[PDB]
Amino acid sequence: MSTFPWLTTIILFPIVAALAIPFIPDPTGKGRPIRWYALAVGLIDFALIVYAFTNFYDLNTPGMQLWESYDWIPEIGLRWSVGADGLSMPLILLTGFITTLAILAAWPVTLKPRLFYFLMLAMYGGQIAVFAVQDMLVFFLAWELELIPVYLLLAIWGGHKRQYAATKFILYTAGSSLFILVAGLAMAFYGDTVSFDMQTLAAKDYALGFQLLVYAGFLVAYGVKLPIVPLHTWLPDAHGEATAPVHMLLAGILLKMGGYALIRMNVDMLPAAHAKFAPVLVILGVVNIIYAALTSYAQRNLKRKIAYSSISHIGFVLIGIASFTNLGMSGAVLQMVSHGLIGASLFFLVGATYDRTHTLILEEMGGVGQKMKKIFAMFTACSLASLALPGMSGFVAELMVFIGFATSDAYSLPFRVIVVFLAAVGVILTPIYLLSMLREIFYGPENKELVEHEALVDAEPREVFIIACLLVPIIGIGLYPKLLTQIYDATTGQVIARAREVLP
Amino acid sequence: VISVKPILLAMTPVFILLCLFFGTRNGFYDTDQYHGNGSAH
Amino acid sequence: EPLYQYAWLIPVLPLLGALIVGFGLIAFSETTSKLRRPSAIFIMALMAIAMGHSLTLFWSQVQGHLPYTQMIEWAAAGNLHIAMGYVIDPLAALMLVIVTTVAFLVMLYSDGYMAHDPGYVRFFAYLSLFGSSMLGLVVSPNLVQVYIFWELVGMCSYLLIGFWYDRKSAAEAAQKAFVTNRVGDFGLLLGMVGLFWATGTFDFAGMGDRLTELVNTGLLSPSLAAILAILVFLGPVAKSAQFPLHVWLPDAMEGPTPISALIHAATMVAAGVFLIARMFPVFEQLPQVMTTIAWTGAFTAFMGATIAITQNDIKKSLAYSTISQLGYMVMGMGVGAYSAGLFHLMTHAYFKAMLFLGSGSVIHSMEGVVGHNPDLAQDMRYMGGLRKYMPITGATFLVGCLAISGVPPFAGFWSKDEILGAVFHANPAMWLLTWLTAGLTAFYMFRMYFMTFEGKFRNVPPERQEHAAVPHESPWTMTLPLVVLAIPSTLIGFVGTPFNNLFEVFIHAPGEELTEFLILGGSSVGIGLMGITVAYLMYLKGTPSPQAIAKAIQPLYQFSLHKWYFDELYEAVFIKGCRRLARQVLEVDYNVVDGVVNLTGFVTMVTGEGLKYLQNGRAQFYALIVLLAVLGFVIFSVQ
Amino acid sequence: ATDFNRGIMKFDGADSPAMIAISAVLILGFIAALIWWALHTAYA
Ligand SMILES: CCCCCCCCCCCCCCCC(=O)OC[C@H](CO[C@@H]1O[C@H](CS(=O)(=O)O)[C@@H](O)[C@H](O)[C@H]1O)OC(=O)CCCCCCCCCCCCCCC
Ligand SMILES: CCCCCCCCCCCCCCCC(=O)OC[C@H](COP(=O)(O)OC[C@@H](O)CO)OC(=O)CCCCCCCCCCCCCCC
Ligand SMILES: CC1=C(/C=C/C(C)=C/C=C/C(C)=C/C=C/C=C(C)/C=C/C=C(C)/C=C/C2=C(C)CCCC2(C)C)C(C)(C)CCC1
Ligand SMILES: CC1=C(/C=C/C(C)=C/C=C/C(C)=C/C=C\C=C(C)\C=C\C=C(C)\C=C\C2=C(C)CCCC2(C)C)C(C)(C)CCC1
Ligand SMILES: CCCCCCCCCCCCO[C@@H]1O[C@H](CO)[C@@H](O[C@H]2O[C@H](CO)[C@@H](O)[C@H](O)[C@H]2O)[C@H](O)[C@H]1O
Repeated sequence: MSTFPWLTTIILFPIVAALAIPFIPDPTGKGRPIRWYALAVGLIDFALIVYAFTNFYDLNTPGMQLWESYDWIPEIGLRWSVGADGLSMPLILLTGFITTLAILAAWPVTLKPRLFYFLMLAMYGGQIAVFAVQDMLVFFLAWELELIPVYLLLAIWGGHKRQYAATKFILYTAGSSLFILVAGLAMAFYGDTVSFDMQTLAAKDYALGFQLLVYAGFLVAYGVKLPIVPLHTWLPDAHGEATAPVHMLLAGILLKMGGYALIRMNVDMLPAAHAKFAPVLVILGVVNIIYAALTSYAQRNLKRKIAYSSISHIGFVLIGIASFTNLGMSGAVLQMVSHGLIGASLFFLVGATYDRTHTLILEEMGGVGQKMKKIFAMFTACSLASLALPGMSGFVAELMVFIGFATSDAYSLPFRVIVVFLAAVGVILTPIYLLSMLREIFYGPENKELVEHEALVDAEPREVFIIACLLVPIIGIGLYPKLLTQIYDATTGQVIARAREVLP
Repeated sequence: VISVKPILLAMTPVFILLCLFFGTRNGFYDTDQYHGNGSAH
Repeated sequence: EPLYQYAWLIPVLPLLGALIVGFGLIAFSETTSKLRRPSAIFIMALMAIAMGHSLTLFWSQVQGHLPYTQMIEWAAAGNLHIAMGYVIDPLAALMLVIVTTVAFLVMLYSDGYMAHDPGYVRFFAYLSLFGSSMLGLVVSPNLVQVYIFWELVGMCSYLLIGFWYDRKSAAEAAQKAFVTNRVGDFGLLLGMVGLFWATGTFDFAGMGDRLTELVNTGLLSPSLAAILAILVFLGPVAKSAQFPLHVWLPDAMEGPTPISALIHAATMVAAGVFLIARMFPVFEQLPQVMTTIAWTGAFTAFMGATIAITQNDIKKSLAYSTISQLGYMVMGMGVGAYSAGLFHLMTHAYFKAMLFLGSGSVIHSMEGVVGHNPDLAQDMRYMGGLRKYMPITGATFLVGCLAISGVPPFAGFWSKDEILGAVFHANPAMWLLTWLTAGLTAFYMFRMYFMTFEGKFRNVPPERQEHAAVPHESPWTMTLPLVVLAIPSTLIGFVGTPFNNLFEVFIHAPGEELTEFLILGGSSVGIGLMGITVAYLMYLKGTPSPQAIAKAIQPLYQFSLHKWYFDELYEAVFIKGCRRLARQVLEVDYNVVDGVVNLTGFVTMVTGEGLKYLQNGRAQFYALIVLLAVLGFVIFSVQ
Repeated sequence: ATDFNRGIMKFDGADSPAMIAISAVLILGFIAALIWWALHTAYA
């Protein structure tokens, strides 16, 4: 061990192992020792994640665990302070799981495999660095750590409008991490201490007016990363023009930071401004759901339709954040894990059927399900998981968000009536698009103009293995939610009890 | 309430060994049926 | 007793049949698809264990044994505590034995139905998944579990209608069925969430009386409780195909016929009536909710009985018949006749399952003659004289027509008679309507029987396009469930007679529990024989031929033939409107918001493609700028 | 814009600037109305 630096090893071991990528011998050029080395590093890091979790993480402790705090730069208060909370540990486990599955799903790449698996391991160490660190300047560092890796994963591999997508992504995310640094420096220079630690910054007492400004800066910075529909248009370009492993860890994990940090430094740090801004967050989550379901329906592209569905499923996260109950916050964390699994399965399957059919337009690709039957089966199962089907993890989080919002007596009664009415029309709208695209992509008679040009080969055993590894925790959490809720029910119980002290 | 830790500790070496096994079980992208390089363009 | 402690194994054991076989069908797909008969034996064996656990629980409920409940905590919070589990009520065990027997006979039927089909094993995996989800639906104690297994049953309904995914009509019908059931699940979820908000129990008997504690106090105005109850009722509107949301069930006949027996006429579609029976503690206090439930059921019965007359398809007319009978059940549950509505539910799912199994054997013997085309093999105007070719199908269809017509002492006279007797004592304006549609029901059902099983063959003249030229008999696997279902279609109507009503003692409403019966039982049987003799004169004996009558009321014939123009209406307002709204919101997203983003990126590019001209190559201009800067900084540094 | 006018979503005059402007003011005005209403109707 419990004195071993665990989260420092978890963060830095994929980066240090990615520095050994150009020294791996590979005479054939296609990059098979590089993909096996990256899969080995991903599996070893996930094994160390689950070993630290099952030994040195206590499920009944609301405070920070696995705590390390090394002294980086004492002049400015820069410390390497890492820690595993209840808001962090499901996302750390999900990051390890989805990044290992994305490295395994990244196996058809042969364009620049050394650079590809270097960037994927440098995202593996750097995604966990967002959920793990407890210093605000290191939070800004780990937040901006995905600027150049996602740029090069977007711009070299995947898509025809990939350069504009990568450009808009990197400029938009840099202009939002601007506000990350501004709000962190503002709330760390408040009062007569320059402690940059996130617990000490949550322990301060900021006046209102300062809290509203820091919440506005954090809200811009997280409403870009979490897709909030005025600030969401980086996502359909940056996700409709990405390869399937990059899209897997791009909307399975990178949308969850910014949504993890909506709890960490907007609810747990500025509750007096959260109590002022929470009706706006509830309405913006409702508009996320309905708006992105409608734009999912109108998309004739496949990847942009699934990208807009990924925008739609975080509105329940927003409603669960801005509802002041334990079940609402628990359903918000449950949605940011369940949508990670469900979405990553959908992006992998969309990339698989694009690697087979060589087209993204729903007006092509007619009776494709006659030839790839396993891709049809897995795609129907994961699309059903997206529809909030019970027995799968997408329904439980949405039901908990609905119940935890409607029972929240902090809001008025017509507000709760209008919101849970409007949040429930996405229950209609998600089967509409996600079954019209199934009807248009896999069903019907076989498109003979397509099968003459492309080899419609069925799924590999590796792809069936990846979708089964994604669907096992989906069904296992939708059948028994206290597998996951028991990881974070203490800390969220610490958060809501800290955030209900402001409401009248 | 059952604990997630023995379930996760019993399912992760199976996950690691089956990842290492199902890496060696691909039959479309390593053949000439796949006209691509892994990038989606 | 270990059978009451392990009753949760009644839904779990078919799910394992969906879990094993499905995992055999996605991993070893080259092996399991050749394992047709062992997979069928495995699935039927697991459901035969379930039918025999449910039989023993049902007979233990008949002989006493006050209702059992084992709950578990499912989703926990501070003070909310969503709970799951199972309950063995009289109604729960009755629905258990209904679902298990009908699913077992439907799988034994599908053994012979899907024999000449490549999708044999996937069909049985789907049937075990549906058996699991429905057997978990009928034992459900909470309202949150009659959303969980409710929506799982809707899922496997979508999976089974789109079974032949190579067809386009089956695809659109499966998507329409899932979305149209989801229009009711929106509203079931709304009323469920609002009833946990108002009451806070997720329990039928809990929000039965805590709603009374609320609404008798100043809290929770009765208009809000009526809104919550009508929202809850919107689920059974979609699932049982009531008046607005009925348009999915006739399209749902584009799947196979064993599922249109089981999931679309017997078991799933009679689960909104099960939800009304379970929420009867909440519905019993609100008279406006009961009145709109009863009038929705009466108008659904009238609409289905009207549309079922002119349908030339053997399965579309049977789908409109089960829409009409579920309207009868919903109207019976709306006038406070709990036991009569559930008795008509038990009376149904036994002849309508048998009617659809006979329809499937008719379609299977026609597919060997006129071909595998569904528009030819299912048209009743090409069938004619099937009885001398199919004797046992004709017998087990003639019973079933007699059962739903309410003429003999068969099961179907006592149930509809009990419903109409409790409707006449409560509302005489709708008794006349539903008695006229009982006459219409006997008319269209014996029109079906006389167009299918009387006369001679009367094929399609110009084409066949590929055992033939004569209807053979369907095998023993497709005729033995017909004869087994013929026994409750005749005999178990006697358990709900007005003298010695064992059903009203077994299945009574929760909480507090002749000289007119022969008059109503003369009236319903008289309108049944009048409908039968009109069908016999029109479709078997000539002279009121159904082309002169169809030209005398030709506007009404085109109204009933085009199924009241509902789907076209739903293609005018709702489908085209949702596509137009989606296209407009996407145009707003791609143009306006991306215009702000690209305009931010553009007006920072033309200020530097136009700020570089400040540096123009002239050194003397640069020194002029330096000296102007010196002057300006002195001038601005001194005030 | 022309890539959205194909197949199911095919309406004449959908990507016209007048229709985009009226749908923009309708959608974003209901956004601003819902946000102002949430700040006014809901308390905390
Ligand atoms: C909410 C606040 C968050 C941010 C706050 C800080 C702002 C940061 C400003 C940084 C921008 C300056 C860099 C220069 C830009 C440039 O050169 O153009 C680059 C491209 C155009 O060139 C394109 O570039 C592509 C490639 S390229 O280099 O030519 O490779 C090429 O293919 C393509 O044809 C070409 O058109 O344009 C862009 O993509 C710029 C997008 C950056 C967006 C900045 C934030 C905008 C916030 C808007 C909020 C909207 C909400 C309102 C809704 C009602
Ligand atoms: C007690 C607790 C410990 C055990 C708990 C876990 C039990 C798992 C038992 C099932 C795994 C065995 C699979 C045999 C499978 C096997 O042996 O090979 C099966 C088969 C072998 O390859 P083939 O080349 O023969 O494929 C057939 C070809 O003809 C088709 O192209 O591969 C497949 O077809 C794809 C199968 C995908 C199946 C996915 C794997 C199962 C998912 C595992 C989920 C783990 C999630 C972990 C999350 C943390
Ligand atoms: C007739 C009647 C019936 C009923 C039926 C039902 C079934 C109906 C329902 C219906 C429902 C189904 C309703 C719903 C509605 C919803 C609406 C109301 C919507 C709204 C929406 C909003 C308006 C949105 C907004 C959005 C857009 C606009 C864009 C994007 C953004 C936003 C978010 C803004 C019964 C049986 C009782 C009997 C008697 C009669
Ligand atoms: C890692 C991670 C962790 C953990 C998890 C675990 C805990 C899981 C559980 C699990 C459980 C303990 C299990 C139970 C159950 C299972 C199920 C039961 C399965 C099923 C499967 C099926 C059988 C499938 C099938 C197939 C597929 C493969 C595809 C498609 C088609 C089909 C559907 C046919 C957490 C927490 C953070 C979350 C996230 C992730
Ligand atoms: C030790 C303290 C100092 C740390 C310094 C950091 C740099 C570490 C040493 C890098 C230099 C040695 O670099 C070594 O030679 C060359 C560089 O020409 C590269 O060698 C490479 O050659 C070609 C590509 O050019 C590849 O096909 C081959 O697989 C790879 O080995 C590798 O990088 C490494 O094999």
